[PDB]
Amino acid sequence: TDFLTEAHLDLPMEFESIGKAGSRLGTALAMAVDHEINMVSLVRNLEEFFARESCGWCTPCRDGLPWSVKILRALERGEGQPGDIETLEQLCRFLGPGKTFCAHAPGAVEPLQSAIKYFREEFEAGIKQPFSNTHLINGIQPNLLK
Amino acid sequence: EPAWQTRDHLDDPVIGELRNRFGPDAFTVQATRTGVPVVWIKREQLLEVGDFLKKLPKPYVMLFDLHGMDERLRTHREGLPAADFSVFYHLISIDRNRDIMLKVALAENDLHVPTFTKLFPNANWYERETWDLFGITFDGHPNLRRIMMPQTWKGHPLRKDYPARATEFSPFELTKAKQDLEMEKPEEWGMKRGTENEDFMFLNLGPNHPSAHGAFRIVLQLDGEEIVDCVPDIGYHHRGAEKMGERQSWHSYIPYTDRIEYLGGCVNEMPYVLAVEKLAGITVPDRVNVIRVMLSELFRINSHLLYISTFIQDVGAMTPVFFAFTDRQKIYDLVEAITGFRMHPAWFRIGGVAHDLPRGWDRLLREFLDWMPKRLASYEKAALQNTILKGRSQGVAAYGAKEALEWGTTGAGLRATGIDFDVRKARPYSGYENFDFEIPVGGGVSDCYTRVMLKVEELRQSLRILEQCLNNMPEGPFKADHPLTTPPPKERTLQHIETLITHFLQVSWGPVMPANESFQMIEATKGINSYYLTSDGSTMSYRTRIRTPSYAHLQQIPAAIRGSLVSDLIVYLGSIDFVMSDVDR
Amino acid sequence: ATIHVDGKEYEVNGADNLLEACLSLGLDIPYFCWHPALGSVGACRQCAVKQYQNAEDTRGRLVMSCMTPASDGTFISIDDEEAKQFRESVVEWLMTNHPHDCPVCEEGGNCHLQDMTVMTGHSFRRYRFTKRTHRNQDLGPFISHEMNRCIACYRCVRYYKDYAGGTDLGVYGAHDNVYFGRPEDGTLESEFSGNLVEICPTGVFTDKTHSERYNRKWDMQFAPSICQQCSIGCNISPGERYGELRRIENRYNGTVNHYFLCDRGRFGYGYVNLKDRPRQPVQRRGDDFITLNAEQAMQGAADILRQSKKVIGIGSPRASVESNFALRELVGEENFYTGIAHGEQERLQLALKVLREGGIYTPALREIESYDAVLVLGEDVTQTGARVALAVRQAVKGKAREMAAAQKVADWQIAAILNIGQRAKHPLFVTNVDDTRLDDIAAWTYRAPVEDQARLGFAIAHALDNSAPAVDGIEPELQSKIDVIVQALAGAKKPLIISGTNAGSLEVIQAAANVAKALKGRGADVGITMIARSVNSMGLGIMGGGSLEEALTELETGRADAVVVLENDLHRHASATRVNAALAKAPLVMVVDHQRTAIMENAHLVLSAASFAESDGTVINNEGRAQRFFQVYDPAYYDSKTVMLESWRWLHSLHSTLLSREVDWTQLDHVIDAVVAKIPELAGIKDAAPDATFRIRGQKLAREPHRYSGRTAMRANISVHEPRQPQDIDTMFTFSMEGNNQPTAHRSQVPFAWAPGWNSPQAWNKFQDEVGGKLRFGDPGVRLFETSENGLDYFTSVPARFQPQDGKWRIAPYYHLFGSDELSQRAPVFQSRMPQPYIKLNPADAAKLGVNAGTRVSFSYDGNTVTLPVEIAEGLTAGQVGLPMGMSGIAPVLAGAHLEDLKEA
Ligand code: SF4
Ligand code: SF4
Ligand code: SF4
Ligand code: SF4
Ligand code: FES
Ligand SMILES: [Ca+2]
Repeated sequence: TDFLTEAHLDLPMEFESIGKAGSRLGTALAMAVDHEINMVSLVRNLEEFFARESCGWCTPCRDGLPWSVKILRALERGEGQPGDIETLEQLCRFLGPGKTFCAHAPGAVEPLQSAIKYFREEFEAGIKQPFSNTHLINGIQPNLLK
Repeated sequence: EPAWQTRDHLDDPVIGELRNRFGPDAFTVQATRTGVPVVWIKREQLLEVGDFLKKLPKPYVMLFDLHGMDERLRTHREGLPAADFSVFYHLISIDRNRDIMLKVALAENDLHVPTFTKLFPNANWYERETWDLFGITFDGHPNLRRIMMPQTWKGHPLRKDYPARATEFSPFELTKAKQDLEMEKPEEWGMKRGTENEDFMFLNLGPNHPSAHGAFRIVLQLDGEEIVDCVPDIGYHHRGAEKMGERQSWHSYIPYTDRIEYLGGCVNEMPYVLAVEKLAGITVPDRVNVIRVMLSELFRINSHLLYISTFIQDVGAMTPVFFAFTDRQKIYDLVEAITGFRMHPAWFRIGGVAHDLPRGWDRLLREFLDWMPKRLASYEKAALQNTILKGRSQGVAAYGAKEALEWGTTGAGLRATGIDFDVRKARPYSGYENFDFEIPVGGGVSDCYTRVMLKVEELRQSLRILEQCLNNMPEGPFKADHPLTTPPPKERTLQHIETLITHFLQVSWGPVMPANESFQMIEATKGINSYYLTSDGSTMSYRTRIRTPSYAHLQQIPAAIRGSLVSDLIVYLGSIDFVMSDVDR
Repeated sequence: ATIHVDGKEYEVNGADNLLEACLSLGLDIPYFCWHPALGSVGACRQCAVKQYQNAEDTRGRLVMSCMTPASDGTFISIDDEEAKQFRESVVEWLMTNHPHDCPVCEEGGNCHLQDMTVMTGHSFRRYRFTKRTHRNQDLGPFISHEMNRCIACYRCVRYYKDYAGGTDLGVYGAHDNVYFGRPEDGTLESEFSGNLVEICPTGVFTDKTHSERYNRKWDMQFAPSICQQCSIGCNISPGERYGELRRIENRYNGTVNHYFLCDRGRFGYGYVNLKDRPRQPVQRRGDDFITLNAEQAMQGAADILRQSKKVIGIGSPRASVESNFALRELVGEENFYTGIAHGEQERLQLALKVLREGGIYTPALREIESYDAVLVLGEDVTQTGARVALAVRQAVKGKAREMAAAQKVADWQIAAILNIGQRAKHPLFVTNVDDTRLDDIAAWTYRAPVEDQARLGFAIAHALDNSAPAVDGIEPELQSKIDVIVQALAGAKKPLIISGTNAGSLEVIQAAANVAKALKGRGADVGITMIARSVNSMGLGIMGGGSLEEALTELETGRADAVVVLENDLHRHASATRVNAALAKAPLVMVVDHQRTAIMENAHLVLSAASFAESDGTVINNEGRAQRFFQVYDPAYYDSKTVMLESWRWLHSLHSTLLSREVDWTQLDHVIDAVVAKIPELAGIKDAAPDATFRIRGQKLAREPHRYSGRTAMRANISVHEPRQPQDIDTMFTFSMEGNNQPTAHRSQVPFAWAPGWNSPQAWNKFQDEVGGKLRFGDPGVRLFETSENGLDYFTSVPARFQPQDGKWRIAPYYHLFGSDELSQRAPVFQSRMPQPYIKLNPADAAKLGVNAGTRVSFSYDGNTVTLPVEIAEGLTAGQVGLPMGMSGIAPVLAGAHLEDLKEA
């Protein structure tokens, strides 16, 4: 389910009440994350659980949850690069209800988009090195993309 | 809106004029990527439409192109009239800076089109070539014979059911054709007065030549030294370039585009890759345009140097050819450093160029730019201001604007008549708007000497373009960021699987151009060159049409030489700036 | 129905899914997990299109086109930006873990994944992390395994388990660590494991036989041909390079063998590339086997035939219609003998009589899949006609398909089909001397001697209709099983009786005919299928002639002093001693053959004939459909001294040289006209394919693709001068690039499938009118005979029970898919897949002789003692002994024969 802030704490636990709040009621067994626990590591652990316990039938969840897990691993170590958060948004948009075979993956990337929406400043702090996907090959001049 | 977008051009004034004249149901407008309004006209109304376009308030004065198309194997013909064959007529209005493409549909049993020579006199060779290569008969043609193949040739080679490869060489055919040469009647060629004045001497000027323009034959009839009739026999340099265009992929055809005008090189590459980029939807970056303009101007300078040296040698001075070939060696040093080859670099690609510029090219460009103008002034003072050369050149084989328009003459010969029509200014391509250069024009008479001086001025303006390019260098990619850029950049091919897959399919099966029709017109070294490409949605061209200016100039050869001398004929041949590969292709 | 694709109106079938409807119209949609034959599961998430609720909708909804039915008035968009972005993203996710393997991968240039990566426009990589790797299993000598290239599209498991009915290929692990293969190292036991090289969109399953001598698809010279390894006649595309046959691809035929071949017909082609084949004519003078060219060989052969008193000709069922007919013209129809034995010819002629005179419609191989009950009498279908066994599996799963269709589930929802159809399946009753490979799905399997199998069929026919002759001596529980079979066959809408000549019993064929007649008399839509042995067995039966025993008696008595053996080794249909003695007595033996056989040592002249890869001709399959196979390559293009002509060409020029004393290398259409003039029952073979003057808008049909490479360098080591392009005067094809292979060409013989952007075997979608249907402009091939109006009568000859006599052992045929067809045993890659020759014994008989399993015992047949190791067969009956038909020393004529002196060695 989606993460919520203190402004959403004063809101009754129903189905329709959480329906327009940008989250789900779920099993109604909430868990509170304090200031000491960084949300980057928490979302990394959540996506690692959702990736290692996915069923692996359909392509977007099966081959995109490891990509998000590796992006969050890079953001944990400060090895983030420009083009990671946008990759997370594109994966979440392409993992919605019916975009995958079932609803396990929309529930998997509900915490990711929630932590993006509410705690984007904690994810941008992991981006430190510029985007270097290729390595220099001696004898071939690279195509300087603009 | 992209410049490569498929357009129907229904807002053009010519479509409205045709609708108001012939009615709204007399023709069918085709939406293509050629950039010109393509109008399918019924066969019976072809002469009426030609006359109506010829008599407009701003008329279509030049027949740019005229050829055929075998449409039997074409599958994607949505919105098109039913045609086994078609004949297309590309007409240009200079006053409007516009052009139209009429298309006549035919049937496999009745391949008979009315002749176009009564409207545009330069249609004679085009219709002879269409009959030779497609079997399309033009009723009313004065002399409809084969022009690329010998008269004893079976079949029409540009048809789809013709084997493109070489047949087996047989010595019996060689002996039979040698017998034809030895026993080679001044009546079958359209000649008249077969020595009726008892002085009408016949000579053969070709086909073998001690000159770099190629091999071709003219049969000269003279009253003493005066030319009374001349029948040029061409096709001694036919290479099946268009039939090869149907047999190579979109990427592996670029070396064949190189050898169309072999003094041009990258200039010949340019309209082909621009037309394929129109088919692919590729908008190349500005650095690619800058690089291609640089190499086109370098090859233009190289070709102009060869032309000026060859003309000066034809007049009789034999030192400037040595000096101009030393300058050509300097240009070849720069081109060898950039591309790796001298004359046929095959360096342009679909969506860019083959490699980036090597580290140090600007030093060679600076050396050439310092070396060139002093040598040009030396050439002028040593040979081009000689009064003997002026007497050999001035007032020799002259024509005005009307004769240049009616024969499709383009380039220096067109602009020597005062018609300020250059493609780099009228229809700017490949970022020629960013360079400050002038277009030299004549006073109204196109002599040999006027054409040579205009080519000298064009060389000077190309040097100015090179200086402006060396001063201002943009930085960026040498290839486009399009999925259809062929081939992809090499390092990403060597270390990325998607790029490797795209490279693997593009260099083996070929890039797949979606089914459309494209047309690119550029200013060549020798005039106006154009590539007209039809894709059937495959990895090879369904049709490759190459319009070259030397074809029109050699068609204008008999019209401006009647009543002149044989030495005047040699000077005229030397002052056209033609090659036989351009004519025959 | 009516669909709106990007504003354009299209008319499609309402029962079809949207992906197959859009692919049928020529629209390009990327897809991996969907196959026309395997149904749909929606794994790869690649076929996304944006569907709109009404005519004026902006947002739409992204939907999967392989799940979306093509209902009336369905508004969709393919080329809008959202759907293209999603499909590019799916391709990008597939490309994250894909190895950098395209240069060293056998699927390069033939890869569905490459085509769909290029089609989606995805060429820029932004993935910088590690890629998962997998260890490679060993799948045997046919299929090479490489699991790094997998995209987890689940087509292999779907085909191999649901379609092919295999048991040793599965998916393991979870998430992105899914592994497709066997639980351990071993050979893939399915007889249709070779179709994985076309079902798999990637390079996980590759042809190992092709991988040994590999070339790309653009370099291959293809021709449309018919597989020569059994009587089914599956259409194939043999492709060659540098003068050797390289690959056998599946050629789509919507009537016979649409997407699938069997392993024998895909990997048994290696006999063509054998180096012991005759390449030039050889004459034996004294003991010197000197070498001639064509003209002097024809002249000397014509002379030595001219001063002979009688010339006989022994044809073969391996040879085509034209070659056997040319031999028949050469020797006269009185002196022409078929190369098969008397019993084999009797069974073959009875099967032909049932097919073309029984009044029961024999079904096409595609049409077998739409039958409701199958009774197989005596025929080991998986080992002799394997593709018919695959179609029988499909017909058995038809009950689950019908049960799903009764509960509002379409035929492409194969997951829901298997959910509704848990274990219920159509009745299949197979009967054999032992257990078959159809027993895992068969409703019943009857292991009995062929007399008892025939009696079972006769009892079934009598219980279905009392006019059939009754059987006395049926045990009561066996009678209850007869009643069960009768109740299953009577309730079926379309029953199907399948038999053949491989059982070695005429009575099984008679019993199957009577069951088919009894089911016809009740009003059912019964069909009958008959499996023959060789590629042109039905054609040789239609042509007719004497048996091999008559030819051997003619040679042994001395009435014939000249024998012409056409493509026959003569040991598979008669004993070796008798054939060798007859050929030694004959002073002139002339063998027209393309495989080095044992009778060439006694031969005086050997005419180096051409195989199917180097020859044209017509063959009649087991259903009576005439099919034309074309030459793949010119043998003399690379080796100029090779004189390897067609068998009909050799025999026609020999007849011309014998008559008028000059050589006449004729044209194939002339021989076709001669067949349809002399033989009116073969008059339909003219319509099998158009003649050599057939053109597509003036041009011929290209054998090789547009990007055929190396043409100025492939023969440069022999001479730098390029040779002649080989001229094809026989067919409508050319040995060159310069031809036509357009998918919309008005033609039926397609040499290979290629479309711009579709380099995979999925270009057959472009070459079909609708996907998964027929080939556009009709499937190739024509049935020779129609269904007769009046049928046959009931065969009253009910055989007696099998009584095991002491000292005599009844030989029970145990056919093998790798080892029974002779040319397939010649292939070197089949010598590791074939089993060792084991003689099969009952446990009671093994106890009687006191021999255990694996012991070598010797038996003498025709005065020759041969030893084999014993394998114990529980399913066999007492008094019989199992032998592998077709192997070296064990001729298939031994089936149904007694065996003497069975003792331990
Ligand atoms: S989204 Fe569901 S069906 Fe798809 S792979 Fe993930 S867990 Fe399996
Ligand atoms: S399976 Fe296809 S994409 Fe993968 S390595 Fe082979 S050719 Fe390349
Ligand atoms: S091995 Fe091939 S067929 Fe099987 S899931 Fe992987 S890609 Fe698909
Ligand atoms: S079933 Fe018979 S004809 Fe078909 S591929 Fe197998 S061996 Fe060949
Ligand atoms: S083809 Fe539809 S999701 Fe695979
Ligand atoms: Ca042939």
